[PDB]
Amino acid sequence: FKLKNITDSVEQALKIAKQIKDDLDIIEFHRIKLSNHYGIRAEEHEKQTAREELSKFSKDKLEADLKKLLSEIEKSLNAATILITYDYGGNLQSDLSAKTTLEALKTEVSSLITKIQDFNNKDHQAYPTSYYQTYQALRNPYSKLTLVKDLLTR
Repeated sequence: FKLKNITDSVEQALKIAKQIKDDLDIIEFHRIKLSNHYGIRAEEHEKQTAREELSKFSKDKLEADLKKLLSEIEKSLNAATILITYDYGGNLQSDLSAKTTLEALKTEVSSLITKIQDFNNKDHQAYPTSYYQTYQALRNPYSKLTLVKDLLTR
């Protein structure tokens, strides 16, 4: 029950984090077709497809996504404390590290929200691409939650 509580929330966090990461993939893919000077020549129709896809993404979508991710991380923390207090001669260090990584994620995701809200582009250009630090910061949560999941799966 308590284990399901923690692991269900982590799974919900993982899902949004994976989304963010996939969203970066989509934007990069189509942006490179639209780029006047970078990447491989695309046909006019790929370029038109790119404009329409890129219009599905905005600064607000990204902020909303991060706020949702942060909420699931904070429910993950809470569930982690319950599981932690519920000691049998000593806490598993797997449990401790999970909580530790989660605490790290929370500040890192909060920081990224504060960072992104002051971007000036409202369109897809609020999303950084790798062609840079922020690009990496945005997809780090998936890795760390992938470790949180791994640690609680015994």
